[PDB]
Amino acid sequence: GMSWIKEGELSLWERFCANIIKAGPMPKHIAFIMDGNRRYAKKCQVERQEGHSQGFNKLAETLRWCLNLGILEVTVYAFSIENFKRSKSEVDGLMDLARQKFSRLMEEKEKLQKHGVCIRVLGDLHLLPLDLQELIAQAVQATKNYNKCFLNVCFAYTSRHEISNAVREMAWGVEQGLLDPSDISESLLDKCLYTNRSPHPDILIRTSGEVRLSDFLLWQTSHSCLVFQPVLWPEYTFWNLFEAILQFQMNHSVLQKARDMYAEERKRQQLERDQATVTEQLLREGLQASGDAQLRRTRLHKLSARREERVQGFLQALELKRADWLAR
Amino acid sequence: GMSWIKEGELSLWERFCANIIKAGPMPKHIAFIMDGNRRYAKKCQVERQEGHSQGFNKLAETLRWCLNLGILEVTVYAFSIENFKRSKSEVDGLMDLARQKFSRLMEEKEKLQKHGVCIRVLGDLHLLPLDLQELIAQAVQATKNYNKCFLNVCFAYTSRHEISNAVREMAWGVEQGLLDPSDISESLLDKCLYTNRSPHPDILIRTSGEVRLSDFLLWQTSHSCLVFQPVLWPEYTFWNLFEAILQFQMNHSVLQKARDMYAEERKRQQLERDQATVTEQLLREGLQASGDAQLRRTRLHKLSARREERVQGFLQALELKRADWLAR
Amino acid sequence: HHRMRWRADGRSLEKLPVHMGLVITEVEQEPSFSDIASLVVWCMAVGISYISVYDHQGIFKRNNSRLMDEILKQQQELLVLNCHLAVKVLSPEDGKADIVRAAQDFCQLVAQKQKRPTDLDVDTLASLLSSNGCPDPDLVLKFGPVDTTLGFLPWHIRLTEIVSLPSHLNISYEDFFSALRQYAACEQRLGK
Amino acid sequence: HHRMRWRADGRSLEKLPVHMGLVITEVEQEPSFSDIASLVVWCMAVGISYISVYDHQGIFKRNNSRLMDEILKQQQELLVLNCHLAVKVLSPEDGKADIVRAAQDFCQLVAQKQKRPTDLDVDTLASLLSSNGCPDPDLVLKFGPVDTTLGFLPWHIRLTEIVSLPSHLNISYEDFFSALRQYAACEQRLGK
Ligand SMILES: CC(C)=CCC/C(C)=C\CC/C(C)=C/CSP(=O)(O)OP(=O)(O)O
Ligand SMILES: CC(C)=CCC/C(C)=C\CC/C(C)=C/CSP(=O)(O)OP(=O)(O)O
Ligand SMILES: C=C(C)CCOP(=O)(O)OP(=O)(O)O
Ligand SMILES: C=C(C)CCOP(=O)(O)OP(=O)(O)O
Ligand SMILES: [Mg+2]
Ligand SMILES: [Mg+2]
Repeated sequence: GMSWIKEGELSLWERFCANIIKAGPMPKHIAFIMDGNRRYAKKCQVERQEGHSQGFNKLAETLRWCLNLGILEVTVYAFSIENFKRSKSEVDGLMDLARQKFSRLMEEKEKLQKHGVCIRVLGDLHLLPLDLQELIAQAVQATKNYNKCFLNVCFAYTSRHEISNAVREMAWGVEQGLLDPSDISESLLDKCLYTNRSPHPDILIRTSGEVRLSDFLLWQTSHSCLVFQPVLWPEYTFWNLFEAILQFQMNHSVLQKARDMYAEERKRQQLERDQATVTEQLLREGLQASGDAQLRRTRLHKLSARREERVQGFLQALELKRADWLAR
Repeated sequence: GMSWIKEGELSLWERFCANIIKAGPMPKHIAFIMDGNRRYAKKCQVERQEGHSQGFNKLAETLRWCLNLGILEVTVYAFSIENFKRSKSEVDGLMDLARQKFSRLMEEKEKLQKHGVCIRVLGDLHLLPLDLQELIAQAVQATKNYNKCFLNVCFAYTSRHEISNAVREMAWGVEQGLLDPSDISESLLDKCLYTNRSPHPDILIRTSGEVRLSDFLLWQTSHSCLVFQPVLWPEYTFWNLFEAILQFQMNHSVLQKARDMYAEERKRQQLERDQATVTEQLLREGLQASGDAQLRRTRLHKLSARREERVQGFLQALELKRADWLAR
Repeated sequence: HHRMRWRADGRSLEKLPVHMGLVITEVEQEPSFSDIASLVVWCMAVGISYISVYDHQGIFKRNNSRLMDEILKQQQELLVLNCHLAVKVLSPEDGKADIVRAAQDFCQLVAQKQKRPTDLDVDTLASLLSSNGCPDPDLVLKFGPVDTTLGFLPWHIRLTEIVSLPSHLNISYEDFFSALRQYAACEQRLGK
Repeated sequence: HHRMRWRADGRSLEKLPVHMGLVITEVEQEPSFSDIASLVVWCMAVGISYISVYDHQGIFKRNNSRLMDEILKQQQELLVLNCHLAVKVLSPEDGKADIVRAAQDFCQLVAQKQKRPTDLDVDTLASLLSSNGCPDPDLVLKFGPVDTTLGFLPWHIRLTEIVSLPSHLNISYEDFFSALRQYAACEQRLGK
């Protein structure tokens, strides 16, 4: 009955305050752990399903706020593998509610082509009802090639499972001769998670007031600004999001410094580890550690170029296996 | 009868042309292989000794030209160990001529304190007549602490002997526990030659027209501009020196580029060789090549600081042994 | 004496963290080893079994002994392998880099035909993720103005409660203990 | 045929270098391996026993085989271990750095109490200065506009005659042979 986004324009104060923060560093990607749907239903004295139903309305409301603020990529936590342990009523109800919107998204296609909405559902989707997986794939398949903005729905997802699958993909590449165990790198692992196409979130917003990540983007939100707001998700307001963007701008200087240093340190550490591997090979086989042959320097340039070859080739097969989803 | 320098001012054209080249890169140190004294005597139909005697007059003339051009450090080849194989007449004559000037230099002291002339005789002086060594030391001892300009007389010198002595000084430091064999470096060797106080010559001028270094500053003149002029030394003119400074200015761009690259390459090569030594020690003794302990980085900083300690301490004893010349 | 009072304080809380995480985001100046050590012994007294110290620069990992010495100082004044076990000083590579290590090991056992990629279960990786003899942290105290974990054991903070204090410099027991009350009242529904 | 003519050319010269040194100072562009190789075989034909190739960047040491291949090409067309012996490609560290090596060795034998510092004679170091099976160069051909040895075997050029040609690119036999006449007329008095 309701599509995935709303057309509401910003208000005077909302547009004025927006123009103000937009002068500073804005987040390119915000992540949301939509928590509090059930607690909100109790205070409102409404059925649990209606709480979750309102939660979706808010997700569409919040997405438009993001687009109005220029935040073009949004990742959300919609269903956890853990949530499979709730009552059948609630779990079936959440599946039903998913089937309704994913079907309406296809009915409201072309409107998705209108705004370049790339819907990407991320998770261990093989645990979902077969019907729901086909709807998901159908949606994901049509909204692919769209690039005006990006929404990542995390249905039946846990970060540990995403990390472990990404490890499996790397061991698979070793099993097929596409990878050697030495090639497994933090960067390589990054290109194996479900979020391989999405940059690491700038902000991580959890509502309800819980101060835990509940197994969500643990790898990705390492240097993300963690915003924990007491508001129950179905009551989220533009100003709640505003405050979150504020907390990001406050720390952005030090956050970005720490990010660059981690990256610069990581590169130095590998270059030292690589030079040692080249040194261990050159110390053996007789040879000379340096000299003018620049033998270590030439051997290093090859090891890197051959490193990418196996890795870049492996990534092509992973994506081909990924794009092998004629399940639509 | 003649002192070691003359008071002649520059001429109009000489001073004009001088002001012109002085706009460009000037050499800080010029080296002279005063060749052709004997051939010049034959053409002039004069005794060999008079040729050498004129040669000294020219050395005083040329030194003033250097001072007039701002070139403050001059090294000259005056007597080679090889020249000990000439006739006794000529060899004794050269010693006599040396004894005369070195004695007159002390008689014309204070005039040496006037212009801050630091006379430094460099060579294997233990091969000279005992009288001549005392005159040399006496001269060298008085003109020390003088810094307005520097003249290095190479009497009874060969570069191979200077290099070998410098090696001996380093093996001596090993024998006394002042050095380890691993510390022996190109820089360390530089601080062990007789020219340890003198920068590497910018120009190397040999007269007579021979195109050979005849065992002179081989180590030092590696990246020096080699000027070979046909003029016989006792006929050297200001313009001869001018032309030599011209040849230097022509190549100075590429000469200095090559010098800096050799230096930058030498440093990189050691840093690679040192990192390998630190890696070989860290690969052994279990440990970890990198990590966050920055253990390799800390171990490297110590190896360098301890490297200088042994080297810088060794240099103090070499100079004390050197300054132990109460032979004056 | 005072040991029993601190033990009673921890016993009264509805819940105590078995593994404590001290994350210092402050980088304006060098950390205060005394204030750090003072927190550590507090954890030991109230009854926290494991305490992990973390900073993004690795300053603690560098100056490990300076901390352990400071710990033993407070540990005796007004309070060996006894603390080296529970106290573990960490750095950024104890997280993502260690996860990479575990992949490199399993990719190798897979390549050795000893294990199959299909056997890289979540629980399997966890065991392979240097479980050692430490459980997953349940309470992290984030000291600083930065609002980030700065890469503290990302695999293990999956359900950790993250409490923030403005600075660790000149920290007070009441400040540290008020954090423990907060965790004690925190509700974990485990997705149910 | 032409081999005998080149052998006669070298035989007629009053003197021939036993060891030839080819120093390229030119660095505006990559050296011409053909022109280099063409000089080398000329040396072999006129009767030069050893030929050493040197550049400050070490380009030749890097692309050794590219030269040796080019040599063998000319060496057969219009003319193994046969050239690898006489032809030695050098770099800056074959000089001062090698002298440092020799010191490091003797300092070690001194430290081993096997040798005494007082035994570091000039002739002793020379033997220790990688004499190998090569005599000291007696004729160096300096190709380029720079007027410097750029650090070519400083210990060994003590009495070497240094002749300069403006470029090695498109070099000609008459240019190369006119240099040999110059050396042939050069007078070495050996300080007497
Ligand atoms: C993507 C799509 C079409 C639908 C899914 C998105 C919607 C509408 C709801 C998410 C369902 C869940 C598990 C929300 C967690 S809140 P909670 O259950 O933890 O409430 P509580 O924290 O217990 O108060
Ligand atoms: C320092 C001092 C007070 C005196 C010494 C300086 C003087 C006056 C002469 C140097 C003596 C020699 C050996 C000159 C070499 S020229 P040569 O003998 O090679 O002549 P040639 O090349 O054979 O024509
Ligand atoms: C879809 C979502 C947001 C799952 C995580 O929220 P939870 O409510 O399950 O996290 P807990 O508070 O139960 O630990
Ligand atoms: C004092 C000097 C200048 C000795 C070197 O000149 P030589 O005249 O001895 O060099 P050769 O030409 O004899 O080789
Ligand atoms: Mg919840
Ligand atoms: Mg001579």
